[PDB]
Amino acid sequence: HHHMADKHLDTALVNAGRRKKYTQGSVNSVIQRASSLVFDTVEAKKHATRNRAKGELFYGRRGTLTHFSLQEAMCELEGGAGCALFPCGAAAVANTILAFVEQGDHVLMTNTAYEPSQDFCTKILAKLGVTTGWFDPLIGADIANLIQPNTKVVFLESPGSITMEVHDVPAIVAAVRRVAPEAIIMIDNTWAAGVLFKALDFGIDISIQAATKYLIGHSDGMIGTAVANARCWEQLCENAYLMGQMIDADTAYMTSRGLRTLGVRLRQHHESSLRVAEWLAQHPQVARVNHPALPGSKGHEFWKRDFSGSSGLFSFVLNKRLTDAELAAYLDNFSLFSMAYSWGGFESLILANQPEHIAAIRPEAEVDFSGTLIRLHIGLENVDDLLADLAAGFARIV
Amino acid sequence: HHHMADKHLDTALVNAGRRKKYTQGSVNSVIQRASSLVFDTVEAKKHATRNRAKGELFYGRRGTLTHFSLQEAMCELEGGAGCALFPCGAAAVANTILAFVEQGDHVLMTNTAYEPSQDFCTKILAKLGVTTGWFDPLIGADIANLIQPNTKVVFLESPGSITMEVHDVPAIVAAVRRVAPEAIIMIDNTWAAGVLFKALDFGIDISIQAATKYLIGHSDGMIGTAVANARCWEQLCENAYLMGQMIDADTAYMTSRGLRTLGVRLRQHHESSLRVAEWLAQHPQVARVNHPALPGSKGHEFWKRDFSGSSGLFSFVLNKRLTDAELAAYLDNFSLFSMAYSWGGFESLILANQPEHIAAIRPEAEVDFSGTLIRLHIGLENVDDLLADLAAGFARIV
Amino acid sequence: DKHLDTALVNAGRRKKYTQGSVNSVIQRASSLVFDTVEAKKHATRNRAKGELFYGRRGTLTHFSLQEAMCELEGGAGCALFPCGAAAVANTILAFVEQGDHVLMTNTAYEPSQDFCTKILAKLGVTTGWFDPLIGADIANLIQPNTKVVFLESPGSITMEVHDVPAIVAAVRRVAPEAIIMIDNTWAAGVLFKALDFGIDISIQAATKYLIGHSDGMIGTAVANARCWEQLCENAYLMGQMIDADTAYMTSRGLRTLGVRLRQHHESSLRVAEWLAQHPQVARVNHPALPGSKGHEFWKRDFSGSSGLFSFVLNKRLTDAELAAYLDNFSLFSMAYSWGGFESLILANQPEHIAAIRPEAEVDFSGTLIRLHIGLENVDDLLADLAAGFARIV
Amino acid sequence: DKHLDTALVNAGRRKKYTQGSVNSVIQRASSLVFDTVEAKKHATRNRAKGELFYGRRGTLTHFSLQEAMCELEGGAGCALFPCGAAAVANTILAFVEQGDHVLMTNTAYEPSQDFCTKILAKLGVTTGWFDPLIGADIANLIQPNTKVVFLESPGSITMEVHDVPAIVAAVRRVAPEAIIMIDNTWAAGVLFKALDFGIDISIQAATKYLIGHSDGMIGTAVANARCWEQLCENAYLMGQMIDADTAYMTSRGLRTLGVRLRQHHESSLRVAEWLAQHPQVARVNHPALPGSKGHEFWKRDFSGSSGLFSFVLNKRLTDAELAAYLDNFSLFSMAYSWGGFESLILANQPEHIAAIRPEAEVDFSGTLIRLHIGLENVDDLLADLAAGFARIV
Ligand SMILES: *Cc1c(COP(=O)(O)O)cnc(C)c1O
Ligand SMILES: *Cc1c(COP(=O)(O)O)cnc(C)c1O
Ligand SMILES: *Cc1c(COP(=O)(O)O)cnc(C)c1O
Ligand SMILES: *Cc1c(COP(=O)(O)O)cnc(C)c1O
Ligand SMILES: [Cl-]
Ligand SMILES: [Cl-]
Ligand SMILES: [Cl-]
Ligand SMILES: [Cl-]
Ligand SMILES: [Cl-]
Ligand SMILES: [Cl-]
Ligand SMILES: [Cl-]
Ligand SMILES: [Cl-]
Ligand SMILES: [Mg+2]
Ligand SMILES: [Mg+2]
Ligand SMILES: [Mg+2]
Ligand SMILES: [Mg+2]
Repeated sequence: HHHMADKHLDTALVNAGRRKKYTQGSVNSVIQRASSLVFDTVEAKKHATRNRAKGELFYGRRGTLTHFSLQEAMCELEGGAGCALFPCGAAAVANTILAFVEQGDHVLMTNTAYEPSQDFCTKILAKLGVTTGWFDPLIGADIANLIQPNTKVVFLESPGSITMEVHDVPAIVAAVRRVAPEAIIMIDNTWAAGVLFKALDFGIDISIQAATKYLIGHSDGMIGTAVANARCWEQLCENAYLMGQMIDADTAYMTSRGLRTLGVRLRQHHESSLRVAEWLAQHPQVARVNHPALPGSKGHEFWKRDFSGSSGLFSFVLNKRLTDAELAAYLDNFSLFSMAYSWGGFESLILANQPEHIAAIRPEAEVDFSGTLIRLHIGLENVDDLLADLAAGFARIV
Repeated sequence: HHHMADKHLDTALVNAGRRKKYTQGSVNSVIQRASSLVFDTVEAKKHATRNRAKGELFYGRRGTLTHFSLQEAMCELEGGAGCALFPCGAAAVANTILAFVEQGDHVLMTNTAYEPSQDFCTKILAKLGVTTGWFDPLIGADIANLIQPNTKVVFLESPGSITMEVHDVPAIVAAVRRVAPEAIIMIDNTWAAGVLFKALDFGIDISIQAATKYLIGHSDGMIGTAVANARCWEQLCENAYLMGQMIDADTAYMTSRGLRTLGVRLRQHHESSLRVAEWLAQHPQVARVNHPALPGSKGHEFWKRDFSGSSGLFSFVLNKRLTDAELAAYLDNFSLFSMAYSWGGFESLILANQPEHIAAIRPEAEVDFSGTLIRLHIGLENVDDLLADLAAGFARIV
Repeated sequence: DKHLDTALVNAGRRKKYTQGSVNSVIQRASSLVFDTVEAKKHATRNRAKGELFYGRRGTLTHFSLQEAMCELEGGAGCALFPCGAAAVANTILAFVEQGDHVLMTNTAYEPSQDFCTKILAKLGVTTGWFDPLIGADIANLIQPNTKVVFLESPGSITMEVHDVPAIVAAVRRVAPEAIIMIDNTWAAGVLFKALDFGIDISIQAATKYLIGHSDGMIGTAVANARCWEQLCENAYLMGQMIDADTAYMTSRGLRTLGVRLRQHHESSLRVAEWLAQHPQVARVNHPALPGSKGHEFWKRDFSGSSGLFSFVLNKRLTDAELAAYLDNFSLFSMAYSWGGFESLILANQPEHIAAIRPEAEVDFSGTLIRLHIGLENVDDLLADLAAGFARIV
Repeated sequence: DKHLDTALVNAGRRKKYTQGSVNSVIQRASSLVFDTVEAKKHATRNRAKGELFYGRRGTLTHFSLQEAMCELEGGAGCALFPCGAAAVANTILAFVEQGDHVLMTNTAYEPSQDFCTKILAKLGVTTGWFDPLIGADIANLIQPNTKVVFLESPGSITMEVHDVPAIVAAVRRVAPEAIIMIDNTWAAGVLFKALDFGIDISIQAATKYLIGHSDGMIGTAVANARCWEQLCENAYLMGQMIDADTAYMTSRGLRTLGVRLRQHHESSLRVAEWLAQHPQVARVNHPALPGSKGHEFWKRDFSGSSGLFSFVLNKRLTDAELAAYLDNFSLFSMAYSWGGFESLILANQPEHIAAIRPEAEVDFSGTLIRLHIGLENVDDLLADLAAGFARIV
């Protein structure tokens, strides 16, 4: 809930979810693959039915021991009453929002939300009678003026996608609660991996992650999670279940397994990405660095107050708009950074966007820069090698 | 499309989807686990973007080589233009219907639809402005009188869940097309495993399966599929994608692998379940047998005309309503049949329902029986042992 | 057994291992955690008796497979290995010492021979060979230092079926303490009940029919009570184990082994009968085909056939003819291994067979074609074979 | 190397194996399909050189791991095994024949000793032992038939660090053709660059730090150019391989090996320093701790430490005291193995150590506690240890 992580977080990451009933003697939970779950007697079936959302084996779509172990781990780490599981982050966002809306409702979403989240609202929700309005990520307490009589969901994403703006969550939450005390406040907390920003301790109701990113941590598994408080858990659980949302047991196991190294990984991503950001900030070919941990970045003071650390994803703006030829010369010839979507793994990644491309995914807003934007994921490689790779890139476009 | 399977179906099941680009030298496709997919150059990224729904590697949520292989296999076997993948059958049903509706639309669903499919309509669609009407499975050509000006989707399930009624699909499709030529006709084709009833050859637009059942075939993996014709594919693909629907690469691999034994498995399930059904039909403690392949069962003549075989799931009605004590004595003491939900695996399963329980999931209808209903899945055990197990059960309740 | 299909579906599936699912859980582990010193003492005492102790001894997943294999093949224990070749090499090694002698059928799988001639020989263990139809005359080849008699029925590639009752009885008359072993992969351990015939250890490349899908490798060795502890402890000293996931997939393969084998039998016998009438075929080696070597023993001693067999062409094909033949099949694929759902094809020149037939000569001079008959439509497979014949006629 | 972290992230990741993903594909196979006779001939010629041929030689997934291991440990080839004990047993077996002699450190992992005394001995291969600090004096133990010198640094349990340069130089003076091998598991193959010191083969239980999560078992042996072909072919004749999925998980473990090891080093040295000041501790065996046996060689020859070490209590605990101590830890768990994210604890009575110290005597009489220091908060681990001390004070 503040700038210092729990003195026990690393111990919690190692131990979360690892109860004997799930591990059965191994260090990690067993992998129980199942659709059918067998009842020995009618009485056992009746008991399982009553407890089918409470961790008694009932049916594979409700979960096996492997899912229960992960759910317990996520609830412990994010401080929630329940954790719903999904095939990926985009499914978690879409189905968590859908669980709390109906015809006539209004959603208020940050204009820096991940593009698939925006597209779910404009292309799916709208045709189902749910409207979406937008807010600047630094709106703070002034979000109160945007809350409508039918506003049901306020959707935060801090830091923002691509441009990395950090919300003032305490100011936003206080303003929402003044006007609409029972609104459902949700956050896409993927960048913090759910642990660098303790969303539920700030009065957010549901913390959603693309567990694909830092929880899996190796670029090889896709999964979404949504951890809800006690007020919102049953509605989330049952409405996600009605949409058939689940993850396979093996990916659940790999997510639990990813948690165990999340501390050592995040500490490296923080150290390395802050070093790269500080270097870029001094570079003559860089106009702006968007890194939550870097002084001067948008919302940095809220990151410093409200987060316990940084991950490895950030962006910067070049001192000019690259031509198509320069973009190819720059991006095609990196040695260590690879061009790909996603982030959160062990490898460093790079992508580029022109300002007007970002403006097109900033609803009701324009961008305040004119140079080409570069988004970096800083992996686990030696930082001096990453710096040399970036320096060679600068020399190709100077 | 008729009573004789393709003389090449077993060869197709062995070979479907197994192209060198996916197998890379092994018999089976490779398992490619990925969120990030790497582009060597800007030009490669642009090409992948253009082809991101056409089998070029782009992003893990669109698929890896493993998904592409399964999609090709399903399109070949079910005769479709594309195959969308989902975390389970219930997600396939919910998201395929959702892909084709918006506020003000009407869905017309068989009253024997799988209960989660009904619950999606009444508990999710209704609050989003989409209404649902119901029809008796033997309505045939008279469904024309139920089509409303706003009817957009007609949802079939043949045989029906639990009670096993077989639709007259040719009569239903012809009537729908007379009134509403551009309606979206969908079927839950899980019982036929997509191959015993060639839905798209009958003018159905989308064939949905709980691939969990016979395609996986071993009770240990959950996955949904939806194979669409060319008219409906792009809308299904893009709207499922906006809801984040996908399956993990490993389950995709296991589904492809399940296809390879689907022929030998189904032939055994057919032989054994028909033998058990014929025996039950002669039994003094049995009032009715609901097996599509058994003469006298509801819609049997449509099964014989339109299907190329049977799977192993069916039900029967006892000569009396069991008391709770009798239900326990019966179900708790089977040696080979196990009590569990799901079906389609190698093991035989048993469940029971009282008539009023079934009536509660027959919208706008009553049931026409008063005895306890028993649903059997006939697995791969020796049929004479299964018969002995059923006979011992009868002796416990006589 | 009128109950084999029921046994295949249920073998190894006990609540201790399944924990509510149909299949065993997959327990991945090196470390296995003891709650207390008392618990560790109990696990130590029972570390080879199915109590969790250490990943190399097994997890719940391995125990479930071991129980399944012991039930199906009628043994006291089942050792697990990374592949069939490891099972053969380490099972033999477990029972020999310097100065011992091994008697092995000359139709044994080539890697099994190479283990004997290239590993055992440098460790002071000699190997002699016998014709697969030797029957009771094997007693004349038994030496005072012969410790192991190694059978393989049907034989590799050429498919000769031993007279196991005659061999066993002769061995027991002369060297009752000998360890009799069989590579029982072709029968999947279930079409020939090796331990019921007085064989001590039944070894399989579970890679083949038990896995059943060409996508996993694993060896098994099921031993009677007399030989189990020596097999288990010596294999363990060599570090032999299989991973938990492959153990799970082997248990899972058992569940369809009946339906698969019945189709392999039906389809392969049809193909063999057709080949046996074909003008371009010189000989068919199928145990289930009347006239094949040892067929009378197959009919008496086996409960069915699998899908692997071979035939001899009318000529020793040149490289050019072999390419025209093999390169252009549509359904049969060129690969090693067998036992899966796909049909496969492999050629062996008769001279290369002679080279893996120690102290024997082959009685054929044409190219030998080994077929694995998979789950494709049999008429399509026959058409593929016919098109191949037309490319070489 | 100032580039080790970059190498760990990138090793083995070539487009041929990754096919567009970040990690290698998982190719599960026994059968590998040849399109043509020409293709099969090329695969046969190159069946040990990274062309797809047969599942036992490897698939793309194995090849990627093999390239990663060869890059990281600087070798010509890497053989893969079902576990570390199989790697040790089969790597030694690959280079000995009847009449040969093995010289092994008396601090070797107990299964490695048992392989020598219970397997090799019955095959005509003898084994002698040496103290881990023998240094150049090992030349006096080398016999005309000594074929293998087997090192393990730090030693198992007691953590003594060899003077590898002195041992190697002495061996090369007297028996230049000898095969020098090391079990390099504690260093994860990367904190001690064995092949750069003139050792021929670096063996690991990749189960430990390479997998890194206590959930998979695998052995590796990386050989120089002189020894690779003999290791590769003899291991293959014993059927030694690992499954493709475990190979994938080992490659995947490499990616976090740097961040993991740095934390294991930092945390374990802090714990060791605290124990070294503690009134209830008699001795601390941590290579990175000044005063530990061979520490000067660790400081000179290693680039860091992992998280496994041990200490000796002031007394030989009774069963009752040992239960009060071990049963009630909250974070350290009782288990065998190590190298994962969890902290583990294991006790050894000094007499049981003497029994696995051939031709030596232990110089301590208290109970030895071996700790694996995992990724938990170090202050929590210290508190857990302190509570344990209070239960036995
Ligand atoms: C990547 C991303 C997602 C989407 O998750 P997927 O697993 O790729 O579907 C959701 N939220 C944020 C912030 C993301 O960066
Ligand atoms: C089982 C069932 C489903 C649901 O599939 P899941 O994989 O269990 O989510 C859908 N349709 C039918 C006909 C079913 O029987
Ligand atoms: C295939 C084969 C083996 C070896 O099996 P692998 O797992 O491939 O090493 C052993 N015995 C027989 C009869 C075989 O055909
Ligand atoms: C653990 C151990 C081994 C054996 O590894 P396994 O994979 O468990 O068989 C080998 N060497 C050392 C040093 C070990 O600690
Ligand atoms: Cl409100
Ligand atoms: Cl992205
Ligand atoms: Cl219309
Ligand atoms: Cl069900
Ligand atoms: Cl072969
Ligand atoms: Cl060939
Ligand atoms: Cl250990
Ligand atoms: Cl202990
Ligand atoms: Mg805009
Ligand atoms: Mg009703
Ligand atoms: Mg010969
Ligand atoms: Mg001693």
